[PDB]
Amino acid sequence: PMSTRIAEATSAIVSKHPARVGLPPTASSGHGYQCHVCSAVLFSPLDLD
Amino acid sequence: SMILTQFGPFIESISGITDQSNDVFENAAKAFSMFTRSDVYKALDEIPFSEDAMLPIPPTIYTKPSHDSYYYIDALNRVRRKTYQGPDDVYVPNCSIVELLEPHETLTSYGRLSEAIENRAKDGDSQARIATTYGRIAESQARQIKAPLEKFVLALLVAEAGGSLYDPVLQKYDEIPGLSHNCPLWCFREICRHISGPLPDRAPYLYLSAGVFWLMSPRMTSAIPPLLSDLVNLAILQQTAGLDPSLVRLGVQICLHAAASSSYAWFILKTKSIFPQNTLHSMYESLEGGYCPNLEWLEPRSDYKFMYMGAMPLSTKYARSAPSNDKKARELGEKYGLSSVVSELRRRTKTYSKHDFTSVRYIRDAMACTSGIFLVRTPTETVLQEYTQSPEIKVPIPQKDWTGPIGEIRILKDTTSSIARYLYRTWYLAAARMAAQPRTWDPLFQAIMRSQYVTARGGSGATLRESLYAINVSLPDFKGLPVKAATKIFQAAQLANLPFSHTSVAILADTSMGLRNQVQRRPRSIMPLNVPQQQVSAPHTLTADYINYHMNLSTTVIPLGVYASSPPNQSINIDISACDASITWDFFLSVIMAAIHEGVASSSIGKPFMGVPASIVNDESVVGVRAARPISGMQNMIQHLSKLYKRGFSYRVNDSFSPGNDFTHMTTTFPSGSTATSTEHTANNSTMMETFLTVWGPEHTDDPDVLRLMKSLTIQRNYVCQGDDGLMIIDGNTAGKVNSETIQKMLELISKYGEEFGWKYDIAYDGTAEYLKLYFIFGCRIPNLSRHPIVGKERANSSAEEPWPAILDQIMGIFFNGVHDGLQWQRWIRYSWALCCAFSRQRTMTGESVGYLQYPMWSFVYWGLPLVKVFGSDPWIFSWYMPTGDLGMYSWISLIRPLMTRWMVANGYVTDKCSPVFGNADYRKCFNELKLYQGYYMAQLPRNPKKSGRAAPREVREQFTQALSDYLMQNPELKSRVLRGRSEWEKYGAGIIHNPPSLFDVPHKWYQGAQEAATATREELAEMDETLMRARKHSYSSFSKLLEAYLLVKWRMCEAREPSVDLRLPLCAGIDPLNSDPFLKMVSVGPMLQSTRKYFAQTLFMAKTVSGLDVNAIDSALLRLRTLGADKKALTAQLLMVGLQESEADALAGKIMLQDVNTVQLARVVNLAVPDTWMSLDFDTMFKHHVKLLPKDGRHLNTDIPPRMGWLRAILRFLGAGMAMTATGVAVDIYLEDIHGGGRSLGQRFMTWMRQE
Repeated sequence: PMSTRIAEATSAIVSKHPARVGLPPTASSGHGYQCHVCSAVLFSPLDLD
Repeated sequence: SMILTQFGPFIESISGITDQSNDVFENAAKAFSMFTRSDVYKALDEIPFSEDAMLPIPPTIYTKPSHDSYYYIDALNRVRRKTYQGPDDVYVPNCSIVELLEPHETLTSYGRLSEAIENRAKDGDSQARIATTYGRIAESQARQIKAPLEKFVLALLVAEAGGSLYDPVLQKYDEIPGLSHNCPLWCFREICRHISGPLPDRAPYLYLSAGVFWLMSPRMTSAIPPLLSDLVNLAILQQTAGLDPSLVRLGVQICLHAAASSSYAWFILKTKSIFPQNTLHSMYESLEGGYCPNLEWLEPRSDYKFMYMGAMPLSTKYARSAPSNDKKARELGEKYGLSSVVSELRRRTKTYSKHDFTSVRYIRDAMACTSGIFLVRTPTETVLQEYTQSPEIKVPIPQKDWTGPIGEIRILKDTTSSIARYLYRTWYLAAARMAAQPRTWDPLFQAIMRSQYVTARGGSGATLRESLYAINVSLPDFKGLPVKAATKIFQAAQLANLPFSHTSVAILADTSMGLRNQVQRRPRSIMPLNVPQQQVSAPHTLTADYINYHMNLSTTVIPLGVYASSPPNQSINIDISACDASITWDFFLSVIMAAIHEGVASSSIGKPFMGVPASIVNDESVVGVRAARPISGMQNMIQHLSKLYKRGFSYRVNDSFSPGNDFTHMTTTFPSGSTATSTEHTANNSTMMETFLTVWGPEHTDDPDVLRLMKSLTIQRNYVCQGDDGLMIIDGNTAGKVNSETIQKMLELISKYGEEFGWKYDIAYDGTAEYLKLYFIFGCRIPNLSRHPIVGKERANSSAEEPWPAILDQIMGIFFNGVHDGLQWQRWIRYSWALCCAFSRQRTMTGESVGYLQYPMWSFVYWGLPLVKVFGSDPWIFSWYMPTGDLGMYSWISLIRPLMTRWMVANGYVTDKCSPVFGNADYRKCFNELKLYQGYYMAQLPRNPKKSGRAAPREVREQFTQALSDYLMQNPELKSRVLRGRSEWEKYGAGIIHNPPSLFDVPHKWYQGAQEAATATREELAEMDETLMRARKHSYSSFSKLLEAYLLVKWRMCEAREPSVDLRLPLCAGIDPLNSDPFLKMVSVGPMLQSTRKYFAQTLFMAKTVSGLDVNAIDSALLRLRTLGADKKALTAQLLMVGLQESEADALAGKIMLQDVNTVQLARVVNLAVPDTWMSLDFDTMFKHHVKLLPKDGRHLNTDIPPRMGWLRAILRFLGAGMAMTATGVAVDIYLEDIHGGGRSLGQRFMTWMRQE
C-alpha cells in the first residue's frame, strides 16, 4: 500500500541510524572506521567523508 | 519481445544502464518510422496481463440506431438537433457511421464519405445535409488529436519495457507495476480487436492532416476516437505518475459507460463532478494530526507578499465543519446508473484521517482519473444555446426613479430606494477622479491605447469594408498584398484619414465568431469587434482599469490558495454561471453610462478627445423647463456607446460543418473578446460584493451572528475576484474556525442576492479552495492533470494543419506541462525520451531524392531535456531544472567536464594544444563525430517559417505604411519628439549598436507581423528543408560566443544549504521522498510566495512599460548602450525613439547610468532569461544570498572584477545558480573557482560580443 510505501520512503531518506549517545569517544570505537588513505579514526559522519 | 529485438541497445540507453550514444538514438528513430499499424497491435497482443487489469465490457456500445431521428430543420432553413434528455443534449452520438463512406482508392478497408451526398446537399437535399453535418462533425471530433495515437502507445511500449528504475536518492528500484496490470492497454486492444474483427486491417481509424479515415466494420460507432483518447490518456498517466490500478479501473468504467451512453460528450459534461465531489469535497471528516502551513497576508492588502511563519501541527477541532455531501452526490450517482463508483469513493475517502503525503496523493489520483476530451458541437447550436439567454432581474429599477434624459441617457435620482445608487456613486466618483489625473492626457498614452486593441484575433474586416461601402466613401483596396484581407491592421488602415461623424454610422456592423474548445467545459466563443467601436469603447475600460488598480484594487497566485485553504481560515468559492449573459443594458449599462457621463461632467467642459469633436443635446433633467447644454468628447463617446449597448449586438454565423447556414440575429450579451471585458467584469464583481457588505446585509437578516460577522468582512480585506471566480477570506478568530451555521445562512443569503437582480452565484462552501481552477487543501496545492491532456489539441476549425516542424514543439510543451506538476520523474523523463525520438524523422517527398530529416538529441538537450547517463557517468545524474539554453547547456557540461575529458582520452582523440577547458583532449573531431555541434546549432534554426517572398508592389505597400503611420499619429508633437530623437541618434547613438529599437520600425514591424498568416506551402518550406540540409552537412569550429565566454568560469560546491521549509508538511501533491528530486528541490530552495506579476513588473525599467514592441528589447538596448560607453545624449536619443517628452526622457537617461540595477535586469543585456520552471521556487533568495564571489578559499586575483563594469556580478550569480541547481540533490551553495582570464579580459570578450547586435 501507498502508506507503507511513503513510510519506507521517509525512513530511507531521513531515519538513518546513529543517534549519537554521549560517550567519551574512544580510538577503537569511532564512526570513521578507517579513513582509507590516512588510516585513522574521525568519529563523525561528515568528518570521514 | 519484438520491440526488445529492434531496441536491444536503445531501451537501456535511456534507462540509465548503458551510455547514451547518438547512433543508437537515430537507429531508434529509423525503427520508429519504418513501422506500421498492424505492428502496433501485434505488439499489443504480444503482452499478457495479470488478472487485475481485466473487466467485462458490455456489447451494447456497438449496435446503434440511425441519426435520422436526431436532427431536424429550422423554419428559417437551419439544421438543428432534436433533444432527448434536456436542452444540454446536443452533441455527436456514437451511431451509424458505417454507411456514410466510400472506400479509398489505393486502400482496401478505409476511406472517406461518398461525394454525391454533398452534391445533393449543395442541391439542398435535406437528408444529404443531415448526413454531411453528421459526417463532418464526427470528422471534427476525431480531428482533436495532435498526432497518431499509435505512436503515443508505441512510446509507452518502448519506454515501459525497460522495467524497474533505480533511484540515486532512495537507492532502490521503483515498485510501480509494469505492463501486465493496466486496464487501459488491455481494454484498448480488446476494443480494437473486436471492432476490426477478423478483417485484415486492425487500426479502427488513421489520423491524417487531410482528414481521418474510418474502418468499415458494421459495428463501428462514431464516438470511438474520444474513448480511445481517454484510454491512452489513463494509459500514460498510470505509469508516468504512479496512479493505483483501482481508480484507473474506476475511470475507465466511467469512460466505457460514457461510450455506451446515448451520446458521449453529453454524459461527459454531466459527469464531470464525481471525482471532486466524492473525494475532494468530502475529505478529512475527523482527523487527528498533521502539519499545516502558517502564512500571513501582510498589512498592505494588495502586496501579494508572504512571510511564511513555518509549520504548525493540527488538532481535532480542525475537522470538516463543512455541510453534508451525502444527498446530492448519491443522487448524482443514482441518476446515471453509477451508484457503485460513488459508493467506492465515499467508502475510501472516509478511511483517511492524516494530512500527509498519502492522503493528498490519493486526492491527486482522484483528480487525475477523470476524462480529458474536448467537447465539440455544431457552432449554430452554441450560438442558439448560450446567446439566447436573458438575466432574471426580479427587482428592476422603477421607472419613476430616473430623471428626464440627457441625450439618450436618463440619470438616477439619488433619493432612490434601489440598490443601483451605490453602483452609480462608485462609477461616478471613479470617472471624476479618473479624468482628474493628467496621466490620461499623455498623447503617448493615447498612442499606446490606440495600439492596444491591435491584438486579440481581430476579425469582421469584411463586414467593416462592406458597411463602409454602404455608407458611401471612397476606399483603398491595396491590390496585390498577401494576408491583409484577414487583418485588423487593414481595418485600422482604411480609417486612417476619416472624420468621426462620417464614421459614427459604421460602428453598427456585425461580429465574427471565433471558436475554441475547453477541457470538460462547453466550447467558448471569442468574438472581436471592428476598430471604430473598439476605439469608441475607451473610457469604459479607462474607469474599469481605474477600479482594478486604485479603487477596489483586488487583482489583475499559488500561495493565495495556500493562505485561503489554511485550516483556521476558511474559504468560499464563488463563481457565476454565464457572466456575459448577465451584463445587459436593463440594469447595468444604463447606470454605467449615466455615471460615466456625469462623473466626467464636472471636469469635462470643453475637452476634446482624439478623433471626436464636441456636440450638444437637450435635457428633460430640469423637468420644469427644457434647455440644451454642450457636450464634451468623453460624453460624446459615451453618447455613441449608449445606443450601441442599448440596442443589442448583431452576430454573423458561418460554420464549416453544416452546409451553408448563414444568419445574423440580435443578442444582448456583452462580448467575451474586447479590451473592456475582464476588467469590467472584475469591477462589477467587486462593486456588487461591496454593495452587499455595505447595505444589503444588515437590511435582510435577524441574528447578531451573521451581521456581526459581515461587519468585519469588507472587500478591502477579504475579497478577490477575476471575472468568473470570486473568493472569501474568512479570518480565523482566537477560537479557531468560525462557526459554520452562520456561514451557511450567509451563503443562502448571497444566493438570494444573485437571484433577485439578475445573477446566479455558484456558491461552493467545501472546506477547500479553488481559484483560477487551482485546488488547495489545508495549504497544499493539487495539480489537476485533466486540464493538461497529452493527446488532445483544440481544433475548432477544419482548416488544414501546419506540417511537421512544430508538433515536436508541442511535445516540448507536453514535457513542460508534465514538469510543472508532480509526476514520477524516473518514468516521466524516459517516456519523454521515447516521444522525443518518436517524432524525430520525417520522410520527405522532395524532388529527385528521398530525404531524411534527422534531429540529433542535442537540439532537445539545448531545449531542456535532462540527460540520463552520458560519457560513462552515473545514471539519472542531473535534474530537469536546467534553463533551456546556453545557460543550462553550460551548467551540465561544466558539472562533468573532467569526467568528459577522461572519456575523451578514452578512444583517444588527442592533440597537444593544451586547451584551457579540456586540456590535452581536442573537441572538433569528436563533437562533430557525435554531432554535438549539429544538433546544438540546429536548435536555433527558426521553425515553421512562412515568408511573404513574392516581391509585392512597393508603391502600394508604401502608401499602406504611410496610412499606417497616419493611424499611428493623432498629435504631430509625437512626430516632433521622435524626429528630434532621430536627429540626435544620427548624430551620436548610431553606429555602435547596429540595431536601434525605434517607433518607426513599428509600422514595418506591424506589416511584418501582419504577413505571418499567409500559410503558403511550397517554396519557403523547401528553402527551410535545404537550410536544414546545409546546416547538417556543414562542419563546425567551436561553440557559441556566449558559451565560449562562459567556459572560462569555474565554480566550487560545498555546504548544502540549511532547509527552507519543514519536510513533514505536504507542500504540493505528487512530491515526497518517493518523488525524490523535485520535492527535495522544493524543500531546499523554498516556494516562491509571490504573485510574480508584481515582482517581474518591478524588473521592467520603464514605468508603464508598454509600447506594443516588446519593451524588454527597449530596456535591454538601453542597458547595452549604458555599458558600451555612449555619452548621455545618445541614451536620450535611444529613449527619444520612444519620445516620452524629452525632459523626463533626459532625466531617465541620466538616471540609468549611476543607479545599480537589479540582478535580473542584466540578464536582458546578455539575453538571459529565467526559465519557466523556476517560478514555483523562490529564486531571489538563492541569487542574492547564496551564490557569491570571494570564495571560502579567499581572494585569488583571478577572482577579481574591475571597479567599472560591475554588471558582471549579476551574470556570475545567474551562472552559479544554474550550476548549483541543475544537478540533483540539495541546492548547495556555490563558490567561485577562477575564471582563467581575469574580469577585464572576460568582460572585454562580452564587449566584443555586444559590438554586434
